[PDB]
Amino acid sequence: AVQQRRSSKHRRDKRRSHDALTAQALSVCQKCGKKKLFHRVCSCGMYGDLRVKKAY
Amino acid sequence: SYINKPGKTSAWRVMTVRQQVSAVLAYGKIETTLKKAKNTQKRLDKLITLAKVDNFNNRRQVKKWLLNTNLFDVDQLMDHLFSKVAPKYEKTPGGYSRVLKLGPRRGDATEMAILQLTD
Amino acid sequence: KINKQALIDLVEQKQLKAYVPEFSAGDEVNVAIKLKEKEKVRIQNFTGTVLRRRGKGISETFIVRKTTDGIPIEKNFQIHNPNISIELKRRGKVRRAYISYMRERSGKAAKIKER
Amino acid sequence: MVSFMTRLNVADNTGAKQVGIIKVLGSTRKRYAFLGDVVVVSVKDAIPSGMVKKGQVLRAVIVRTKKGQQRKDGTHLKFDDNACVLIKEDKSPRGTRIFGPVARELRERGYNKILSLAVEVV
Amino acid sequence: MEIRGIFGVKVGMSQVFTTNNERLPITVIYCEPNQVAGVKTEAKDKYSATLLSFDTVENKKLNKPQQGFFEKNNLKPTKHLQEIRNMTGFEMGQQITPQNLFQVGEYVDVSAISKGRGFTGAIKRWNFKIGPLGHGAGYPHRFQGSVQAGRGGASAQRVFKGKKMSGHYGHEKVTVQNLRIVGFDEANMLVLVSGAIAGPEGGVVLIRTAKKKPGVVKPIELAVQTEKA
RNA sequence: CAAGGAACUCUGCAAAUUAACCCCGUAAGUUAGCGAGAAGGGGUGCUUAUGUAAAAGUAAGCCGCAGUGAAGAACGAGGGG
RNA sequence: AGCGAAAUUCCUAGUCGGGUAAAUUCCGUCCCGCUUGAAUGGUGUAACCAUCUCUUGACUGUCUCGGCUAUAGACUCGGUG
RNA sequence: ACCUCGAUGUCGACUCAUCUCAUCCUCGAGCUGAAGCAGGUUCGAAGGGUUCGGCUGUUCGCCGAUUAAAGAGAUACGUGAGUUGGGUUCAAACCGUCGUGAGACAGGUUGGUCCCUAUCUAUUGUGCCCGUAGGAAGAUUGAAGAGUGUUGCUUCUAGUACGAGAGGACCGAAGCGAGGACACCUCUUAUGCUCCAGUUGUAGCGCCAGCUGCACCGCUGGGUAGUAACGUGUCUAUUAGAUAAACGCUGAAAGCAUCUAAGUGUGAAACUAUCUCAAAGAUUAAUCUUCCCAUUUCGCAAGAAAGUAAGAGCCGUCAAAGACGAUGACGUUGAUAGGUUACAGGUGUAAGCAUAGUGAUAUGUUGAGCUGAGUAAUACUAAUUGCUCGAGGACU
Repeated sequence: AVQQRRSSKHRRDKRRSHDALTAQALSVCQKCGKKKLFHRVCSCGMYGDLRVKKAY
Repeated sequence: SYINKPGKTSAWRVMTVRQQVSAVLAYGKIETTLKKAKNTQKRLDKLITLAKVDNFNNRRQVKKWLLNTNLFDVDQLMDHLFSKVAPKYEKTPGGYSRVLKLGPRRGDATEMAILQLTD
Repeated sequence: KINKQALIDLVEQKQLKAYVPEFSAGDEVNVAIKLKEKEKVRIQNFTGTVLRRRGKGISETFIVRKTTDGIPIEKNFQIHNPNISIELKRRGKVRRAYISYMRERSGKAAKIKER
Repeated sequence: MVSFMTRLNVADNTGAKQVGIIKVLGSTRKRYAFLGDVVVVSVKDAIPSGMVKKGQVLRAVIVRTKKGQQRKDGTHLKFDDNACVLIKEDKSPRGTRIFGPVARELRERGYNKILSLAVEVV
Repeated sequence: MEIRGIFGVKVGMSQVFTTNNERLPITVIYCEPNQVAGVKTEAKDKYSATLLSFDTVENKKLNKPQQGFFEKNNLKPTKHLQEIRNMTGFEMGQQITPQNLFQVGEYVDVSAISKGRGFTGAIKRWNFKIGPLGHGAGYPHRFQGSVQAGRGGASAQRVFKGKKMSGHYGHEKVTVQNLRIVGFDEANMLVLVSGAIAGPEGGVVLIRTAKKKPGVVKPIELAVQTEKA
């Protein structure tokens, strides 16, 4: 249960190709003027109308 | 398993649950995992809904949920709670609280959720 | 869609002994046992104590013991079961709702008829 | 679900007490026995007042099973004990003093010598 | 053919006692009188088949293509739309009761996708034997044993295509056949069957007419509880 | 892990049965020190009263399905070499 | 002498018996023992054995026969790597 | 001794096996020194099947037991990056031997340390990028496949035939199996680590009480949701087509006859279909139909701004799904999960209270309490108030 050769860069990156990625959630923030990822708190301490969190 | 980690097990979880429910009593606010915040919240709602018969058996049982704190005790939290908190919540059909989605950890980049509730 | 599961009981309503004599899973009962080898319902009674008893409907079941010829007779029946006529005769007593001990215990140990 | 190298009583007086399967005859990998099944069995327990020596091998049918077996009707028939009785190559048993009333899910498979040799069948 | 089919929901499993004083396997299945959606001749779309519309719902709770054609054919919007070949004699948009498709004691076959078991072992997928414990087997005490296919450039040195190997277990459409129909309640849109039936509660299960004993319609009365007072 | 019970094997390795106390008892051999926890068994909780300074222990009552109430304790027996 | 098919007997799956439903191993017997063989002593020896090894009581997931609960992973994240 | 010694795991065991049929048995047939019965002989004939227990590393061997059989060969005496290691194969000790002796002994006596992290390929399951040629939506289809395609018994049939006498049919019917396999939990198990109960003492909880840890989760026993078989159901049919052997018919040669030559058939567990699944990336890209869709105006003509409305995605509430992917549900226009409720359900009368006993408890309060998961309702909380893509048929 071992490797025999080393590889060539292109096939490495091909394995890595459909090892692709995906992005963040996204919503808007106007209770404090940002754009948070969807279904979270915003940058400001608020998760919608009220500051559900402290300043920092 | 090589005499290393036992990790997470139901007794550890339930001990943490009892401790942090005692905590939120002391505070009314916890910054935990949702997977744990909501999980606690079911038993929390149970206790809330059941706390308001306000009897000595209620005392003897809610005894089974607390310890010594930096802030409160059994005798202090229990009493204050019984005195003032319950009826303002006696009229709604469950869902007493909110777990709300903060940002994730720094220590592990894991999604911290805040468990709280306001009258 | 609308899954109610009351329908279970709604259809069970057609084979249900309406009187369902109560007892304990340690209660001494008897039953008239229909005997139709190919003919002529007779009655062999298999008295004895109920051993276990679970109730949820037609899947109500229970066990009864006898001890004859140094031979223990342990037969499970369905509580709701046609050709089964039930009589509770003398009530036993145990504060545990599933036990096994008397299947292997000697005499002179009968519990009191429940006062 | 009764198979080889499982010893049980000799539930019929012939002069033996204990007996173990040596083979469950007939169907290959049937590998089980149930009430009404006849198999060949070696006796290791015998008295001189009977007619058998320990080590003989003959054919017996299991009448009782600590595991029990379900009635056709559904009354979940069971026993506390696994008993077997020896027959002489036919539904005539080799033992005759009936120790407890014998099973009833065998009658159709014959054995009615025994089912008659008892004031009741259980 | 005359393939009588029906869509139900696995809404109970119990036991019942019948004539000849014998226990009957009981599978409770919720089945409303459904409505075919489309019928095609062996010459219309080149095969004689019928798709049926079932689980009738509100209009705007489904794709607008699907609801659009529901109203294009002007039939009841049923979230489910499933076809079977061999039968087209069911007039366009025919809300139908199955007491006409099925009688109370005959045989049918019951297609129901089974328990989705997730990934499986072969000892339960292909249902093999577990290893022994003594004499040393180590951690590999539960393995495929010999799977050598070829040694040397003249045996095989490869692996069998199509080979039985574990994977996601259960959870594909399968049928249980020769199960007797037991009884109906169109008032409750419900039915009883015998058997031991693949699939969970809540799912819709298809039932065709039996492939072995459809010409076998045989009742033995359900014995009610005898003594009552 | 129900149900057996070693069928496994080259083979009971494993694995389990065993264990504490009080008390009973133990074969043959044997060279007479043993064997011998040989073999093989019973009681065991509490309330009372009694036991004495302490208790082994007694009797009565009580209670359980059951009381080294969980920790922790030898598993035999024979054969030959 | 002795013991003898043996920790050492080709024949040999010698013999007889036990053991064994049924036993190329075993125990006891019988001995033309290929070269057994009395100071590498013979031939036994009570005990005893992390000694061999036979039978055999409990005991058993060793087994049939397959499987359930809890976690350690493995699996996911994120890092380190 | 070819060819690897700058290195080829080779015996047996177990497993997976599989494969050739010169087939044991299960299908048929043919012929008989084939009364029946039981045979023999010969073939078609691999669909499937063909056991266990003891003796020895050891299959082979023997045995004891049979059953439709316990078939024979083949794969590095297949099969250790599949497992042991029993032994012949470690040094180690000894015995019969031999050597003069150390030593050697297909002579024995006692045992003596199995590395792997998968690069690929194969192959399983399956996710995605793109295709399938306006977009979105379903429905298909079946190129090409896969399987299952085993059997015994009870009863009649019928002591009937046959034979003679015993004995004992041919054929078919029905059942019952075994096994063996897909499934299911009502049973029944076992599990059911946040259901419940007794529950020891020790450290806790100012004291009784009443509960906690800790000890397997202390022990013990139940037990819901569920899990899982040892549980139960189904399944083993039936059919057509092609037929093998085989039997034909007509009818030759060879005035005949001759199943062949032409003509016409019949005939096997084997074959094709009948059953199931799965399938059009089947680039073979197929098909049916559904919805949507055309907002002045640039380009070797597409849109320079209206970019779906058809839908899809992301986010989430999630579960039957689930390694994850993903499949599914739906997201406030919401019942998705939870909570709230009511019940189920089982643990099986709670605490506390008063009575009694001296108390170990009983008493009645009490089917009481309780209830991880069920059921079914309640917008009470969270399922976001969002963003992203997503229209103009270019061309036959």
